[PDB]
Amino acid sequence: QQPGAELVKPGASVKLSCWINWVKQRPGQGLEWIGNVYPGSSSTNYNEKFKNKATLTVDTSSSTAYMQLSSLTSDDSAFYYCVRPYWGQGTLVTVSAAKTTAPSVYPLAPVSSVTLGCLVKGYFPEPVTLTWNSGSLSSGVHTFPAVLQSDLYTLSSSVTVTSSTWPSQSITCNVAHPASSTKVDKKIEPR
Amino acid sequence: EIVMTQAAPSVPVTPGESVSISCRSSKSLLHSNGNTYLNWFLQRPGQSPQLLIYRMSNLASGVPDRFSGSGSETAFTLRTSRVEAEDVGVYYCMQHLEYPFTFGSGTKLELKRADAAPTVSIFPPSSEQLTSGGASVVCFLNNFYPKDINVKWKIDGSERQNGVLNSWTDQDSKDSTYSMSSTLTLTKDEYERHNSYTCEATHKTSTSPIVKSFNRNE
Repeated sequence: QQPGAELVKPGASVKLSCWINWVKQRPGQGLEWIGNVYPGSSSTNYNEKFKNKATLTVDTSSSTAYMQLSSLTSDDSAFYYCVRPYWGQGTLVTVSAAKTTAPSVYPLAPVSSVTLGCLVKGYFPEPVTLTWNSGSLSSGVHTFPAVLQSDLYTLSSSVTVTSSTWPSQSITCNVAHPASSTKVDKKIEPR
Repeated sequence: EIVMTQAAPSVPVTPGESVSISCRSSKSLLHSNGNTYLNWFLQRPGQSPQLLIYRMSNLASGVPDRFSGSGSETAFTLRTSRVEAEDVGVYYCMQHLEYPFTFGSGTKLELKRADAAPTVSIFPPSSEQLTSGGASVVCFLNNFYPKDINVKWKIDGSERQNGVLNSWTDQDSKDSTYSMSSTLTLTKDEYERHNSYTCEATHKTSTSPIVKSFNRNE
């Protein structure tokens, strides 16, 4: 288990938490093995390219592995996963000077099936997690990649169900924004 | 360090058909201990990779017996028999024989299915966004195939091209279709000075567009 996001300023450093391997992946790209550490004897092993970037210093008291990134650049913005072959959830590091902003979350109601949506606008940094009815509704859901506009992200999601079951059987869009520790559960209501 | 190569960045396949993703290492991954240290992973949009095969040919626990890896000491082949929509994603090969471990470039599996026209839905700004002075009009073009699609917005009969944000999903793991969202953002001041708002989708499946509109005064 690792945190969802970390908005580190350019030049600043960041201490990320978790045989503990570490993999880097820039959104939309492939993966790079950064290095395997060993809590048993604090036996850290680095990839040359990162040897000077990260430090796999563990912790017996917390019983958690760590990796630190010093003086970050937008080239460091990426997903960092800490795998044991147990893959962690990864932390999305966003090396930017911009500040955190929680999303506004708006219900998208219309006007044999019906389509409702959720618009998540004006947040920074990424990511956001979106589910419908806390995950109970998954079959007719589409979630669109966020698009960066004026230093802010906007995302949307649609869900389609049998027309006779809405609004009779409630539908709520759940959005979590890790960077701001905020969540919004917006019920879709008839206009 | 060892260089892992996957000649194909993508490979199509008919649902229910077999396919093979090839990969190669610049060095032999067959360790004297008799084990060929090569892994295979599948990565789905927004999900951490997941092992499918380990030690060159061992099927991972929980993994269906449809996947299996074979290959010499430097040439590997992942085969998927009777592919399912659920298999779309990007497949990687990895060597962990020597440090530093290295990955192939990934081969995206693309399912080829029957063409389908998009279902278009248009949504006016919510009352909440309007209270805050913004006015986003959203149009969803869902479950179409092939991937290419064009959207055109009109306001009071005139085409509008600025203020539009478009986003596409990766291929659907349930039905192998694509979907696209198009959002026209105006300020409330402007949104309140026009009446007609129109979303037009033009897709391969037809030379006639699918049009959805609403009138703010309707």
